[PDB]
Amino acid sequence: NFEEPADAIEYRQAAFGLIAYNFGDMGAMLKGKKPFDAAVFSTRADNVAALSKIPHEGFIAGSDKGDTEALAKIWQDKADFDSKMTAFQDNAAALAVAAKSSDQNNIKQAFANTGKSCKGCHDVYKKD
Amino acid sequence: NFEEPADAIEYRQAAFGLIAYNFGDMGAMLKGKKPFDAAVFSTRADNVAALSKIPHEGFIAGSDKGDTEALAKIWQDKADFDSKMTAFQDNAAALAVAAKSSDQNNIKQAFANTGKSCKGCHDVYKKD
Ligand code: HEC
Ligand code: HEC
Repeated sequence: NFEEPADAIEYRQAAFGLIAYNFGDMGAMLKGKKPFDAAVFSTRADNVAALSKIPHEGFIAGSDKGDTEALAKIWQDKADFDSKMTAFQDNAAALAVAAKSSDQNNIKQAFANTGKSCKGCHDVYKKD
Repeated sequence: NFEEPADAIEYRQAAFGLIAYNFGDMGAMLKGKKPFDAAVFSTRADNVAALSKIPHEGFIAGSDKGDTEALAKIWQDKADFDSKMTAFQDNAAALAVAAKSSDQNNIKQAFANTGKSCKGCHDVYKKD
């Protein structure tokens, strides 16, 4: 669906920026930079779960040229990248579910598992 | 949560782009420009309904200044802006519901209802 590679790059970048902003606000609440607010937290978790469904589509074959932080490795090992992306989506969905209840230990664990998705994928598939 | 006002503008622009990509795909399928897949159409409608809740947060005071197509009018008439935005969130949700059926007439009308809200807002609050 992308007319040029730049548009696929822009799409996936835009989605991850949105993900980072919303995910970071949950982080702030759990790290103690701001008080935990259950209502805002659940909006952020819902946002991350919905946004997680977006960027995969932008990783079109060979779009490692130009203004992208995606590595060529993505398309060398695309099944592994896809496995990570699916796990991330599933993690984000579990965080959204956890945010609908009061149990803080369950939220905190769900958040950690989702955060590990980010780091694990970036380590292998994103420029430093 | 924006570190600088440019960030708020980039956030809302990024969201609108994602909305446009998904809504545009849906309209291509309704207008004969690419093959129709009801499952894809539905999940795009769910993307739009989730995304529709994202850009409002970026419309912070003073962010008519910067690299933006938002008009100063937004902040004079923010009640009206917010009424249009919530109505958009509502109509995007309604399109997502319609997309769970095979009632093509109802889907076409839901899609038009959502399109009208894009235009209605842009006509008042976005630069030409
Ligand atoms: C692979 C399965 C990934 C997962 C899971 C997550 N990210 Fe990521 N992200 C990935 C790549 C390959 C890229 C580069 C995209 C490009 O074309 O440049 C990114 C990029 C980001 C960015 C920067 C976006 C931008 O403005 O250019 C951010 C802020 C980011 N990613 C954050 C992020 C977070 C917080 C995640 C977990 C909640 C996360 N990503 C997961 C690959 C993958
Ligand atoms: C007001 C309540 C709006 C509704 C409803 C919709 N949009 Fe809009 N949009 C609006 C403004 C004020 C702006 C300018 C943002 C800025 O800071 O420049 C926009 C912008 C867009 C864009 C351009 C994004 C970019 O890359 O800069 C697109 C593609 C866009 N809007 C599309 C869009 C669609 C398809 C909508 C309905 C499904 C829709 N918007 C609704 C205000 C509002």
